[PDB]
This record gives sequence, C-alpha cells and structure tokens, in this order.
Amino acid sequence: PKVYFESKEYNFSVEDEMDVMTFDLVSRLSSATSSQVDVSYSVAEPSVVDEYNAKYGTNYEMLDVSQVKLSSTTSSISSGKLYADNIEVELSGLEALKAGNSYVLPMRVHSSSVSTLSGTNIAYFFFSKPLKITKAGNFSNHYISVKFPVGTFFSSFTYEALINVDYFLDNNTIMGTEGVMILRIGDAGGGITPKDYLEVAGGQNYRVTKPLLTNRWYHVALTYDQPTGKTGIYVNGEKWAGSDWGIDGFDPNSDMGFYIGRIYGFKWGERPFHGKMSEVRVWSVARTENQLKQNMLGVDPASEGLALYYKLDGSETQEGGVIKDATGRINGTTNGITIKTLDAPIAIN
Repeated sequence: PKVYFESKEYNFSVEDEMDVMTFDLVSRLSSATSSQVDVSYSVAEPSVVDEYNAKYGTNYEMLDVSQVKLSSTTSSISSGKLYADNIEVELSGLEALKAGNSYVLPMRVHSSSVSTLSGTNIAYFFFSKPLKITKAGNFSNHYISVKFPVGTFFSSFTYEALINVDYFLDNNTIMGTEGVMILRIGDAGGGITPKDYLEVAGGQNYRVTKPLLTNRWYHVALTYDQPTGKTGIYVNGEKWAGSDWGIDGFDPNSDMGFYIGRIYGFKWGERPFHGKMSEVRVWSVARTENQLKQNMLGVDPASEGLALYYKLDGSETQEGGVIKDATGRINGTTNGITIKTLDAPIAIN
C-alpha cells in the first residue's frame, strides 16, 4: 500500500484585510494495513508549480515558504485506518500579497514506512486575491498638462484609460495633442461626429460607429503600429474601429502639447471632459489586443515602453500644481485631480 492525497486541489479566497489563515492537511493510504504508517510533509519545489502552469497554461505564483508554518512536520495513520491524523497549516503575510494574482502552495507527502504514489503525492492549495479599483479621478473642467522627454517621437504608440462619462458636450477631450493626435468623444459642432462617438483626430481622423453611455465604465484604447500602418480604437478590449495611416509618428509636445481631460488655454475650445478616469496610460509601443484586455485594471509602473501612467486612485503625489505619474518619469501640471471613492468597484459589464 501507498500514501497519497485523496483530493488533489483546494481553493481559498484571500479576503480584504486578511493576513493569516489555517487549513487542514491530510494524506491517506490506498488500503489499510496492520501497523502504524508514519508520514511527513514539506513544501514542494517551485518547479512543481511551473509544471502545473505549463500543463494547464495557468499563471499561479508560488507562495513563500517563510509564510508557511505546520503544526508539525510529521503525522501518522493509525493501524486499520486510511486517513492520517490532521496537521494544521498556517499561512501568514497574506495582506501583503499583491492583488490580481493567483497563488499556490503545493504540499508534498513523504513516508518513512511505505512508498508514496508519484503523481498523487502533492496537494495543491490555491489562493485568489482579487484586484479591484475603488477610487478614480474626477474631471469637471480639470486638466493635466504633460511634457514628454525632449525629442520624444512616438512612432508606434498606445493611449488607454478607464473612463466613466457624467455627460457629453459636443467635444469631450480624453487625452492627446490637439491638432496632432488626440483621443476624444464627439465633435458635434462639426456636424459629422456625434457627441457620444469616440474619435481620433489631429493630422488624420476616424471614429467608431456606436455611442458610449453615461454612468458606465469603459476601457478605451487607441493604438498605432507604425510598421504595419494599422491603427485601432478598442472599447472593452474589442476593436470598434480601425484605419491605416502612413505617418512615421508624431511629436506629442508640438504646439500646446499633450493634455489629459481639458485642452487648457486652447482658443478654439478647451473641450473639457466631465466624468472620471482611471488607469490612464501612454505607451511607446502598439499594445496588442491581448495586452490591452489582460491589463485593463493595472500594470507594473516599471514596464518597458510605458511613457506615462496615472492610476488616479490616490497613490500619486499631488503637490504644488504638479501630479507625479506612477512611472516616476512625468511631472504633470494640473489644477488638481480630486480622487473620488466609487459606489462599487469598477465593472465594465
């Protein structure tokens, strides 16, 4: 007879503010025997998690062994029984775990009495820690003026943000460089683009074919892949419109330069956005559809290619007329972005 784990997998949720939890660890025999069978446990090698992720295409992160305590390392299965006496596993440091990841603790069973069954001697305990966005930045005649590093020339690029519109005026600025490359909603004064239609404008233009609602979160993105010439506008990860351009790129600093939320001082209309924004980014690459979809709620601010990042969740420093972005690269000038607490976490469906 052999020692093994009866149930391969268990799932736990790491609730808010939870730092410590305990669970039961039990192995068993394939069939009962006439003497006590001794067992012991250990945390399995991280490569066990890599094999699992490769087999299933999952993305589990291994917990640190330093946050695992066993009531005892050893146990036993009494003569005539199948299941080992319970061991309690205590997991700590849960509050510090990064949200938006799924974690695993793989436990191996060993025996000094009998053999264990390969492929059945690891128990997998999974821990989910949900990423939520519960705060966002208010725009009601507010701007962020952004100066990119000198000689910035975006060839391929991405603008993206989570937005929630309070109301639509004729032309509502999201982000960009007016007259050059700007993402907006509407240009109804021009009698072509309805007030609630996403549009890219500047040296060249195109627009979507369905309106946005008010009081609803959307993820919105504009990409341009300069080598292929393909540009797209994406809403909630779906391509809503596309075009083909021949331009080599654009200088975001040209003219009045780059603005978020309001083209401050523009004589032909400041075109303020009225609503909230979150997770506002500019990249110096064309992000793929998959990259846009998978990262709507958060990205590492250290990411290569990320030229500007405002979470607008309260974690950015605002002082002295400046709002410092998350990359540490951009000190934007602003009239102040009040961080609002949402009624519920951001949901796009």
